Amino acid sequence: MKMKRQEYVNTYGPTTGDKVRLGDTDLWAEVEHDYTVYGEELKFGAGKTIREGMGQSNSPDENTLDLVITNALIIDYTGIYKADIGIKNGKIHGIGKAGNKDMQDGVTPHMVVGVGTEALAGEGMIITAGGIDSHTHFLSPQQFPTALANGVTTMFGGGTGPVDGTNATTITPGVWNLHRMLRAAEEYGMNVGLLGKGNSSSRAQLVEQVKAGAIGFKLHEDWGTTPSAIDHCLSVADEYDVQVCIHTDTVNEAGYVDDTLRAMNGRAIHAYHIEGAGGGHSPDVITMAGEVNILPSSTTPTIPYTINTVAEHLDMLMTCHHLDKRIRFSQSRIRPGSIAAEDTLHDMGVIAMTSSDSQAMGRAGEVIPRTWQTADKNKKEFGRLTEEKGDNDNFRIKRYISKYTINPAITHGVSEYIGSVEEGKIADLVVWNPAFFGVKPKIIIKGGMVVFSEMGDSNASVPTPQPVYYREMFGHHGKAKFDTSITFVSKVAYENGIKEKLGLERKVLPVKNCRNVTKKDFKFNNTTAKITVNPETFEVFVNGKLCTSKPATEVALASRYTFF
Amino acid sequence: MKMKRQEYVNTYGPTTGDKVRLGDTDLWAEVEHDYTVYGEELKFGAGKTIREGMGQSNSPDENTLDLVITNALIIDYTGIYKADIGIKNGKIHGIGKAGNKDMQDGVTPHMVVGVGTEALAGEGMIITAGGIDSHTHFLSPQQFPTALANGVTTMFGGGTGPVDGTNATTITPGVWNLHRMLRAAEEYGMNVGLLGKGNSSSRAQLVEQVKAGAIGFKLHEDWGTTPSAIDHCLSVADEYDVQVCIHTDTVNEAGYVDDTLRAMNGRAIHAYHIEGAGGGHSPDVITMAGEVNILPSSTTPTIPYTINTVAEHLDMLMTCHHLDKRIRFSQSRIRPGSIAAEDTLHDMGVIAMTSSDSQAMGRAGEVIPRTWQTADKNKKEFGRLTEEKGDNDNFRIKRYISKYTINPAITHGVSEYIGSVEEGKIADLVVWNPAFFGVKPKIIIKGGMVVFSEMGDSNASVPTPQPVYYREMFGHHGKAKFDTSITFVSKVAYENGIKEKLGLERKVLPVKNCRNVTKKDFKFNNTTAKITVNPETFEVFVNGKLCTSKPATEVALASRYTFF
Amino acid sequence: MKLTPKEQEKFLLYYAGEVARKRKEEGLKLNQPEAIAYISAHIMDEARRGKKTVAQLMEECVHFLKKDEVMPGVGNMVPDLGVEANFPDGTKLVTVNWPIEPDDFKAGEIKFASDKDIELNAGKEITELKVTNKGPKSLHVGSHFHFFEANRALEFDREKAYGKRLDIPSGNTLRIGAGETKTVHLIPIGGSKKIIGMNGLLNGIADDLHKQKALEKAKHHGFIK
Amino acid sequence: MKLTPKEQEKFLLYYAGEVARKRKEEGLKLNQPEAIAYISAHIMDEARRGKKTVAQLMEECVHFLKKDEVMPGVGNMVPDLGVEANFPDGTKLVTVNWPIEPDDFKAGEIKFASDKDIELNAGKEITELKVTNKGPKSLHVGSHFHFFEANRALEFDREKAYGKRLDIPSGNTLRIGAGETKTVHLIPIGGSKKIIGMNGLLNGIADDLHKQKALEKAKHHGFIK
Ligand SMILES: [Fe+3]
Ligand SMILES: [Fe+3]
Ligand SMILES: [Fe+3]
Ligand SMILES: [Fe+3]
Repeated sequence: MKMKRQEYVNTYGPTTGDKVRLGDTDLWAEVEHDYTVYGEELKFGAGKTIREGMGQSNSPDENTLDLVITNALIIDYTGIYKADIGIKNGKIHGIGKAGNKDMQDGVTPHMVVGVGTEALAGEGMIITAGGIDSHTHFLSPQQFPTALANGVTTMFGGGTGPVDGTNATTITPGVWNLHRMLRAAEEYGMNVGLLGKGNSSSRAQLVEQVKAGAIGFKLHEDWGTTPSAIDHCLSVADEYDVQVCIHTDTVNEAGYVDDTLRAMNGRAIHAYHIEGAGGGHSPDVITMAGEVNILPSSTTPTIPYTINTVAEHLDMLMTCHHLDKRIRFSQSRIRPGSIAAEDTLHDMGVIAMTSSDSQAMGRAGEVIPRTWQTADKNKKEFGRLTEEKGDNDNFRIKRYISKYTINPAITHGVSEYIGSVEEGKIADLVVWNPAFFGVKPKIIIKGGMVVFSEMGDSNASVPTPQPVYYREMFGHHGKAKFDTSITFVSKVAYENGIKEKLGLERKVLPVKNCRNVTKKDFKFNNTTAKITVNPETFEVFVNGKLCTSKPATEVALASRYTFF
Repeated sequence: MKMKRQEYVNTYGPTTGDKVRLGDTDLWAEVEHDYTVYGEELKFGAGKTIREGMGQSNSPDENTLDLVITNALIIDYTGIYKADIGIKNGKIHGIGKAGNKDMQDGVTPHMVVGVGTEALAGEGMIITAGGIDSHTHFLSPQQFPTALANGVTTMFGGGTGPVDGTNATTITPGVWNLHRMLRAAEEYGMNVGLLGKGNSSSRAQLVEQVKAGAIGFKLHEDWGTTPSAIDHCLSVADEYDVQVCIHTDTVNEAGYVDDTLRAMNGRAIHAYHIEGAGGGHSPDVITMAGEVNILPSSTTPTIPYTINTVAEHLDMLMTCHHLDKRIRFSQSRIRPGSIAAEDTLHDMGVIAMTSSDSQAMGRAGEVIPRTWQTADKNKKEFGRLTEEKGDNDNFRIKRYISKYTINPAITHGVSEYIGSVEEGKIADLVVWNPAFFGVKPKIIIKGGMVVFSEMGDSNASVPTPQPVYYREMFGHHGKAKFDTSITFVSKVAYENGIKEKLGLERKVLPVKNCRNVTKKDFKFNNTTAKITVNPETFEVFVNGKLCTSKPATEVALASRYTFF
Repeated sequence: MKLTPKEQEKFLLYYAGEVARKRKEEGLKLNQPEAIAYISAHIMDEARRGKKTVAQLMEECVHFLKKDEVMPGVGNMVPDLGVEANFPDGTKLVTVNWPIEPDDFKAGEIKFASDKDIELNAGKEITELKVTNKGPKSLHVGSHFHFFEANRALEFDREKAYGKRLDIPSGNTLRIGAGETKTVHLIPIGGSKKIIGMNGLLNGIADDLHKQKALEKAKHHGFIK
Repeated sequence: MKLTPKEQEKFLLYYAGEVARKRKEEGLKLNQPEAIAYISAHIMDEARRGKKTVAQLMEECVHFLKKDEVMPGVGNMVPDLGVEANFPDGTKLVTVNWPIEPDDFKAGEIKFASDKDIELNAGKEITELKVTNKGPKSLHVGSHFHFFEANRALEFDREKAYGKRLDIPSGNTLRIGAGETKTVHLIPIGGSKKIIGMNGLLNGIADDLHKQKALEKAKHHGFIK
């Protein structure tokens, strides 16, 4: 039978060739393929498809899904397509066409909808992987609800709490502090991984930390990021397959940027706030982004570049670092050049990740909105990418989504477990309404269970009445949180029973394959170039061509969605 | 650099668009795709690619392959393509481009060739999955080397040994006999699964057998295949998720074919020797093949149809069933019609599997040659399939390979473990030289180890000197055979610790998803039709059109390859 | 006071409404949360006054905020609003459809590939069948229900509906009112046609072999008269 | 509405601001939390109007509340204020230095024992040294960094800086601009002088015995030209 295009789209969501506007941005996602058979689409409800002996099987099957996300529009580095998503044992069991082969054509064999299957209507929704925030300062446990409310399911970084060390650096230093924090982690719904103090010119002190459970090390100038420290830290990381994150020597005390790069010696390293406002060698830290071994990320305050970015920083730097009021400027000439270039470098795929720097020169619940605001800003300034095929922004979308999903996962050695919408991976997914894409998520799924979601009046006759606000769900509570949350550790710690020894009830998984991840290993952000900074004008150059952008007067995914 | 096409093919094997003749048949396999990057192909040897810090990585990786099969031409239902195959932990770890990402472009991320990788040159070789023979009479342990020497790695059926019951039926009856055989199985390299006596009109006796380890039941007329037996057997099989195999009531004592079909009641059943010379309702058993619930197989003696097929049977039936010399004929008029139709039904995808009936009206080391002889015969008589796209027989090849690989695996509930060349499956593979494809294999890999291969003089300076004959390899010996071989059991037996209880050291895996496999579930052999037999002429009809074939005067993969 | 957790929620909603009111008075175009809170507070106010019915309020609140009183796209973002409030007769749910007047801007806008219709159940053979609901009550039949097993109140040639389902969009239902006669379009069931359950008239593959048994069970159970 | 936990916080801050406004209108002198909330709400209001820059607001809010508008000591208690608000270009941090005008009352005041200077690093022998930053970029050197191991861009008699650090307050740094020449005052490192790390030129006790080895490593690594 012939169904009107508008009626099909209302009932099942968009199909092949349809374009979806991402929020209030000028970014258009085109459905590349639809895995359904027209007339066999699954719909849940009274008199609908998913019913006993019809869409729901009566035939027992070893692949009976625990949950079915019907008619989802997947947005992932793997593609922008329409498919049913099947969850089983807290993992993505299958992606394709779910249902009952007894009564339906074209059913994906391992996507059986049966008696034990729960239904979630994804028709007209965008499904993406849970975001990974690789620059968390564990300052406040109140960051976690803020993060989840912005589609972030995993947080790497460090801290002890509201102390000067943490306030400045992502560092949980020493054995005792690492054990304490890993045990504190039990409370939360968020997946965690802790970094220890990499700022050491002695082996023993570094080794103790990896064995204590650290997923890596943070080298930060507050503890002195000297060439000796850089070499010693990377040497231990290489031995123990853990990642190193760096905040470089801003004041060029022990050397210039090239001296730091030399100390690294082509070894894998995660360069935080690569632009340099968040910290690092002045005025040339951005030059590191061109290097193959450097895995660079950006922090939220400098992305996107706005008319208030520079003004906000010339004071935000004074509250964080606690500077004298006698200090006025240098940052007023250095900063515009690198902040502007940074946005273009993101569009070029030179900067591979976006991070927060949460309550330590950056915002916790801003990674996702700010990534899409930058994507939108560039599209608006530079136009549609030349890389695009058709009337869509699919390539740009894939480049930007990778910044907060897959690329942080690759960097930290968790890409086999999380990071993307792929069969076999843990079911850490986010459901979005297209009108609110990138700004306000609907449902947060972690380990196949809903852990956090937008919810209305608790007394109310339906879940829709006002006030609708973000609340913790069943997957975030009781002993179910131990089933849905992961505490990542080093292989040494994992293999030596850290879980049992610390009495951790959460899922404990090791980080693996950190040492041999180069720029070539990333998804849609593999660009290497000769990045140079004029020491007089502070202008940034990519292979001799001025790299810049104009500041935004207004951004997407902001004013229309927020009260304050 | 520009390499001459002949030189490329000599060095690395065929690439995209090249056609390979399968043995001495008229079947042509076209390379659909090549997963390599020209200039980055892996070659093993002195001064070659796979060397320290070059093609072989010096960077540790969690995905370092245990074995690499370089430049293989995969022939599987999944496709006919060129790729490197990576084995790790006795499973197919990856398929694509293997090597070192440190020095090479386009390397599949989970296909790392490193210090711990062994090399196997597949350049110019055909790699297929190990065959599954679902009609084994466990008569003689000497069938196993014969089977392996013909590319068969898994054998389902039954027996006790050279006793009348086994001589006739694939049945290991009762608890004691099942336990004895499962313990005897420890000796071999072959994967096994045993069927018990399904011929019962009492529940208890059937249940005991599934709980004793049986992978299913064989209903055989020698123990009376009555409608009561058919119903009782299927009822228990449905309860316990096990397969039922059937040899129908030849003499139509309790009813005709339609009475048997009625007793089955649309339940999943494996119909052995569907043609009927091997046994079953005379003259209409072949009519069952049209039914959706019927999973039909053929036995080797009737495939392909030759000028000596009928003559051989009119006596081979008398030695097997031990008949009086007073009995001359009926089989002389009935048999030509069904034997001829059977070959065409295979080409049409109506008969989904090929089996042996080993030493009980069929040959152990003939499943594979006879399947390809039939494929060749039909191609020669009926020409290239209309289904084909391009100057190749890819569709026919895929239809025929599925008969002895994937389709028996689907039928018996082992498709998740074995049956095809797919990532995640157990590494049960066969290496073939194209000139000997389907007739004489080179190497037999089981669970990632070489278990059987063609080998020359044991004293000899190289492995090539004469006499070259089939011999057992390291994977078939010691405690390594327990690591490479599987004894399949029912879920009930598996879950109740049959392994520990019987002290089995072999890999014990349960058969699952047998009850809901219909014709629709098969690969390239899903054809359903209205099959009718004229009770006067014995001619076979498919939807009213005479289904037939001419007898072969000579077959491929025979006279050129064998001494006797 | 004995403030319940639901009362604590309503205070925040009401305060948000009061902030939104202030901003509108300042002449600012309201955003998505401001618009929702502004309308919610009005509903909460009228409910307390206990002079208007739920029916009255549902009607009164359509386009309560006009397109120029809100930011672009706000109306389309909020197609419906729901607010529970205490009335003299207890807590009742006030449901407003189109509380904010829409404009030309649409966030999350879907642009079709083509305006051409979608051919559902393509290539399946259609069977036209006359059905009459001889029963005293109206009934609906779903897209994937085995038509042959429908309520015995329905009068049709059941033999012709064996192994078939309605050629209607997946999830939709066809209504046959009490006494109503309709021409239905049936298509054969997908997959293996392994019909298990519903009225248990078949419980197996819908082949020719099972048909006589199925027709006899249908007659015996009163589906076939 | 989809209210985030951070939006729920801001409602409380804004309401506190509204209560403070009411109390100021009553003529009451605002206390510490009232004063902070009063200024915060103003910033939140101006940000929503989206007509002022962060730069404008930072300037506008200095002495937003005057000494007589607040209780004594309030200004001194709040030397700086920070409030994040959504602007048309997104959430930005408004940082105000001296938002409340101080009065001569000081809660938690520190009264010095003497006005006389504190002699830091007392009794240590001072070494005057001429240093030139021959590099293209300016650099700073900390109080406890081993001067001998400073950026190779710095040109000075390194032998004279062996086993020494800057005679500056602990935690302070000395700036040497690109091209700038300065006279630095060096004092010998405290404790055992066990210098481990930095540029690894020494990695041991800074004694006479280690000196030649250290000078050779410095020359080899390019610190000594
Ligand atoms: Fe930092
Ligand atoms: Fe930081
Ligand atoms: Fe038989
Ligand atoms: Fe047999």
